[PDB]
Amino acid sequence: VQLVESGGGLVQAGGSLRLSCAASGFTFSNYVMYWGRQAPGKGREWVSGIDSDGSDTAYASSVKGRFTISRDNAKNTLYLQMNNLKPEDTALYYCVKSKSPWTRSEFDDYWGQGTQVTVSS
Amino acid sequence: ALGKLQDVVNQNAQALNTLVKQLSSNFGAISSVLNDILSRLDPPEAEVQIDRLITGRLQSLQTYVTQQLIRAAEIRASANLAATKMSECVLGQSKRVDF
Amino acid sequence: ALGKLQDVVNQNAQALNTLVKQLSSNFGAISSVLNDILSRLDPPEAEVQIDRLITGRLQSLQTYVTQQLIRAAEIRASANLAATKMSECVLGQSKRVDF
Amino acid sequence: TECSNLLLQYGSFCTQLNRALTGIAVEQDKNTQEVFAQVKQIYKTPPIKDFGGFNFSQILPDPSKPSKRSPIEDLLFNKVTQKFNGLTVLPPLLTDEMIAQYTSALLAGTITSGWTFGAGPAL
Amino acid sequence: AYTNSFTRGVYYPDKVFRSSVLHSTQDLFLPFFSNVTWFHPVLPFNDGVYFASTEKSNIIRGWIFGTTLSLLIVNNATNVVIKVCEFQFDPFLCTFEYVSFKNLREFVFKNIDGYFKIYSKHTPINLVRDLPQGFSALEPLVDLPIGINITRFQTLLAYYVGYLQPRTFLLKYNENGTITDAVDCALDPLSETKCTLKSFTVEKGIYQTSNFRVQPTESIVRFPNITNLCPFGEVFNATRFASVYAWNRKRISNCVADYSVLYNSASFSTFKCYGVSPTKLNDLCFTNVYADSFVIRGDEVRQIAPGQTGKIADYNYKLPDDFTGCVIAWNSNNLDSKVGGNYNYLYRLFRKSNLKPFERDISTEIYQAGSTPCNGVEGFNCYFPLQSYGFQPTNGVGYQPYRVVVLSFELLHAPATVCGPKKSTNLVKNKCVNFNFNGLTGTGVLTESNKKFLPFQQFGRDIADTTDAVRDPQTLEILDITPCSFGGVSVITPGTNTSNQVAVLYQDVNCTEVPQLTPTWRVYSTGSNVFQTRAGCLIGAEHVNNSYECDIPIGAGICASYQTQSIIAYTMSLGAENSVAYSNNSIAIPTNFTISVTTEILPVSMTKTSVDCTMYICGDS
Amino acid sequence: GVLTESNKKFLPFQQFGRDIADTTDAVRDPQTLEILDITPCSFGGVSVI
Amino acid sequence: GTTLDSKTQSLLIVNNATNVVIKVCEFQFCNDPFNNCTFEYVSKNLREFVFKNIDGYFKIYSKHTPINLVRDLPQGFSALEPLVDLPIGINITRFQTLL
Repeated sequence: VQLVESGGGLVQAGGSLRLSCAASGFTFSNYVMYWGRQAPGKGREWVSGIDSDGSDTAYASSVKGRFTISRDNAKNTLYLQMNNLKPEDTALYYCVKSKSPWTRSEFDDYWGQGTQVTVSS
Repeated sequence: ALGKLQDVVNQNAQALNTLVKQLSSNFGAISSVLNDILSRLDPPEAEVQIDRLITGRLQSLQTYVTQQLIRAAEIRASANLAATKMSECVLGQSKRVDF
Repeated sequence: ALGKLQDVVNQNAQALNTLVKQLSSNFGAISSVLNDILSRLDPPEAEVQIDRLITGRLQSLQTYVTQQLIRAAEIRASANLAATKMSECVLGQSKRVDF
Repeated sequence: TECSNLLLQYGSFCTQLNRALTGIAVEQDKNTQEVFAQVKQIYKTPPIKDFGGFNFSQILPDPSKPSKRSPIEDLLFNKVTQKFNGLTVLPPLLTDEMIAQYTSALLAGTITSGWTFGAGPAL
Repeated sequence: AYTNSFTRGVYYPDKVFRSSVLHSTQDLFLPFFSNVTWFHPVLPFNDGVYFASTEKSNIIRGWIFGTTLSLLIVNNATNVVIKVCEFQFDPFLCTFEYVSFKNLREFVFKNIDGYFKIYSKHTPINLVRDLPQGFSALEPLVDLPIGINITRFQTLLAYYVGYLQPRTFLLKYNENGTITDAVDCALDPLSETKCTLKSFTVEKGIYQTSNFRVQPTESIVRFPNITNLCPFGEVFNATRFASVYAWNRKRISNCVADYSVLYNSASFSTFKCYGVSPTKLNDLCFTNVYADSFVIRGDEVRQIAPGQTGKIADYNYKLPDDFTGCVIAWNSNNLDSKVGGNYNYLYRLFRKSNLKPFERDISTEIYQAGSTPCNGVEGFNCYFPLQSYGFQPTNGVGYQPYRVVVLSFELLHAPATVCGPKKSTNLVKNKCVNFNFNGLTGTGVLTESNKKFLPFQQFGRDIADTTDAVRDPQTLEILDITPCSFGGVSVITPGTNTSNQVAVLYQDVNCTEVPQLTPTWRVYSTGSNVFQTRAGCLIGAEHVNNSYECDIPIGAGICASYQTQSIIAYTMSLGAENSVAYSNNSIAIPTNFTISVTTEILPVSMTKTSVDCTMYICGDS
Repeated sequence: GVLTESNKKFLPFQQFGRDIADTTDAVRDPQTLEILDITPCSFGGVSVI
Repeated sequence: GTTLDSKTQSLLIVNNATNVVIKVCEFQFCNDPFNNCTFEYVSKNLREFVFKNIDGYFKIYSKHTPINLVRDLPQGFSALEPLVDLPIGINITRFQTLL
């Protein structure tokens, strides 16, 4: 299966960034993709989840009320719009394939390329 | 003495109590209650469980209907014979031996 | 006056129509068009949809055949009664009251 | 409701089954009508049971009992002896009192007019 | 203003030809006999609109649709312009630009799936101040798939506005292919009967049309009045987790358990709920919850799951194939690892056999690997039953310590001390309500009981293995569950050739439990024409005290006929009375006779059919 | 199936007809603007005497 | 318990001083009786009890009835309700009673 993520960069407080990744080797409409970040040298975390349809969205308690999650099934793209961004969010962000379809349990069998996100003033 | 009427009543009692008792089988799912499936899963897989209960209960109801339809023919033959007996023994004197 | 002859045609036509209508039900699958599932889905996934349609269609054919077998028995009983009425009312004079 | 929508995708099996059971239930009244409604009228016996020594008292209806039944029909009724999940029991079109009335009429016809009423006017 | 749209708004459902057929279409149409608005103004666009306007000098030009008053359709002297643009609209008189009382115009506007459909029809009229009486179909005119959302509209300029609602119609396609008539299937019982037998004529008789179920008036939740939150933090935000071969089992009870606290906590790298969907735990109730806590490398975390195989699954800690709960694992590299390699965490690696599920082993006897008895000899041919860990944060991430908890609970039909956050409601009885006790969702009528439960039983059960008796989780009273009253709906109809009147039979109900298009349906719901029989509630027939031959059979010795005209309900009569003048010396003899020819009709044969297996099931595939 | 001419008159907006069992019987050709009947490709049983 | 010593865990039920004590501490028992722990629910009359070992559970069914008879189990029938299911997580192969 092939995953390359797009987006990320130096972001100041209140800033926005868009992350996208395609899935090939399977149509990707059925599977659910989560957003995962690991601060360097620390544990991995679950940032947000999307339902297979797109109707149901879940977020970590940390990012509730601040982040916007959206994905497009037709060109196989998952997006993340982030608001109230801060140096607190600095981490490497992963879009993952959850290996399974039409289910809401949150964990990933696979891990994508990831993005280097640097947050500074 | 009244074996036939009681047998008909009893064959109606069972095969119907059997149908009711068949409403509580898993047929391969987690539970025999639709709500127990409904109150415990998201539709993408509560659908699979409900589908298995649907197939099981559909086979059960179809089998019951078929058995009832067959028993109906037996009762109908008996009722036609009873009407013939009424017309020929009650409304006349028969010359049929042992009828 | 001719309800007894008409209802046989009505029931048989209705049963054939229902058997045809069941060809247009997805039976809990993606769709009822075999060429479409074979067209939009790969062999491993299309096989399960085809198999579910096969089960539903086979069950519908089975229920039609069973209902025809049950109805044919009643028609045969009526044919036997009609043959008896012919042999005992037309080819002879009957003494059986109300026959 | 999810089960109902899934069921709607299995064609019209449910309609077929409901129709089949309805046909059975309607046949169960045709059977009784054919067996018992063999006579146009409802004959009544004379008040005094002077039939030349034949005492039909054990088969004729009894005015005293509230069901107007004969003793043998009483024994037949005695010797022969609910929760709902979509199940229903329809009531028979002809009540047991009406079956008793039909049987009384046939018995009165046989006793008073021979087999003459089975082919025409009671004689 | 208002008016009555007798029979309008019928449009060809699709571009498909049909002949001499009576179709059944479920789609958005305008219900017949509907109160619709009369105009000589901003108007909403709910799902569809029936626009009908009477004019002679074209005092109207077109329409404006949209939400943020958007597309313009107009008709000037000769041609018409269609386009969606950002205009300088109170109007008075780009993606696409399709610029192309005697006279009456009916228009149907629908935008479904983003496709905008217009249906139209014109007809001559010599009438005033009233909707004409008649039937006419609205052909499609042009389909424009703009793909924009619309909420309200307003015309460009008398007229009428009607709105389309989800309805099913019996349409009548003639030999020429034009809809000359239709049936509003929900208007009245007679129309529903005409729907069941797909014809506009219904012969005399009794017909079963639908099923009638009393509906839940309200919703009731009864949950325990306990308040203290379950000490989930003490399990998770604890001090340290025990070595896996001695996994601590800590029970949770008598506490309201919010699970959104675990969901919002975004430090969990694997949260997969096995026996239940995670998003429904906050409404369920649980008997008891066991939290099994221990530390395992990320590669070997996969061993902790129902129905799997592995060293930790067989020798240390086994989750059964029918496990009920959720498995939580997260990284704790910072708090569960030493610099030089921590070995405080240990596991069992040299055992004589496997373990049954939820079995802890603290055996301390030397394991044997050779064929000789160990006799306390450590070294060759005899291993120590345990194995050690190497914990340095400098390895691959698969080797880091993971505090893993299994929130195992029995979801049995039991006292269920644990529950989720759900607000109990007052208990109402004797009414069909959608109740909820401890997660036992269902609907029915709850009444007091004369039963006695054992002091540990939680609820009764019927022969069908369905709940029919419960004890209140807050007051310990036995409640009786009876399913809400229901039955079949039968229409007592004299033939349509005779009259349009109908009577309604409700099967197996009491005439009080019966309370529907009100202007038509409700008339057959009240009044002094409601009769209760042994077959159920009969509505629409008069219970006369005479008796006649059975004309339409109701049941239990009741027949209903159309007499004077109205419908009567009578206890059927078997036949005329008689008393043959029997005597010991009196005989009667015929003096004449009759030759009467009668008829008997007997079915003999039926059509011979033959259906192909492959052609019917698979066809050409 | 097999396509032949017919004489049924479609309404101008109508594109293809059906039967009492809602199965394709007629189609209105796109370019020639005619009405065509569609009939099942012949099938039968084979009996040996 | 499996071994009745400090090596393996050993459930213990006692009625003394108007109080029942249920430890899982692997106590040291002498061969004629009359450490690490897990839990302590420290709280003729024919007594009847049922014990069994389920996953992590030890079920204690019980029933008490007034009797006046000696030398055997009495006749009659009486059902044994449950009283508790102790959440004990041990493997058991043998046991012993206490007077």
